[PDB]
Amino acid sequence: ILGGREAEAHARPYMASVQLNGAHLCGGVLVAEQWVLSAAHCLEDAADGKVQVLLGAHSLSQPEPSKRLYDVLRAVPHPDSQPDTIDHDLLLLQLSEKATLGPAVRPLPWQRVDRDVAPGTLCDVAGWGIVNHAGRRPDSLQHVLLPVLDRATCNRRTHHDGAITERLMCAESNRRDSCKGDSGGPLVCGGVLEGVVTSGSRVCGNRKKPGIYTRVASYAAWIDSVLA
Ligand SMILES: NC(=O)c1cc2cc(OCc3cccc(C(=O)O)c3)ccc2[nH]1
Repeated sequence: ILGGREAEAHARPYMASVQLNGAHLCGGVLVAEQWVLSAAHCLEDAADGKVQVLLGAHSLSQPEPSKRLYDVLRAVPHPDSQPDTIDHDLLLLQLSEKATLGPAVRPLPWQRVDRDVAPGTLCDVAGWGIVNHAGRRPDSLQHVLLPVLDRATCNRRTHHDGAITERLMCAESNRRDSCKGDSGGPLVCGGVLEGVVTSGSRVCGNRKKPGIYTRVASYAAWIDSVLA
């Protein structure tokens, strides 16, 4: 997260760290007792490498009573995801067992009605992604409040030049933004998950290149299908 602040420890009990070989790789969001939603490009070239999900965390390195590392039974990328596109960039991770729920570990309600979030709505994005251009990685969860940007402005030639489909949404990226390592994490509006940070390479904190998030409401039937 660029231009954000350290999050209040355990105030976002749905926040997951998707890990590869014991290091943070991507964000994720607990959407059911046994399921974490993240981004499909996080899984790219990770074959053989061990994927785990850390729940109940604030610090990535320090012991916390609520922290628990879960192994992954199944990793299910969206079938239409492709390495060279930002489309259908979702991944469902089935934990090895149902997560132990409590005040620091709880699934987040997610949007099932396929209607756009209104432009200007203030949404929250959290993650352990880089915090500066040098690539500094924070030990503790960071977050930033970002206003939703209307799709037509986001699609302008100077911005994302038509790449923003009805299945995607944008948020302002003026000095405050998601970045590398935040991919897969949640965009929460009014206490409901609305988007998942995309995982394609993009500049961070440049107002001319808004943040891109996959609209979960646009994938409600796929999420249901995988869990069933
Ligand atoms: N969600 C975002 O805003 C955002 C994602 C993102 C990803 C970025 O490169 C991640 C990457 C991809 C492939 C290989 C490596 C490697 O390890 O060599 C690293 C850079 C800026 C970024 N911004």
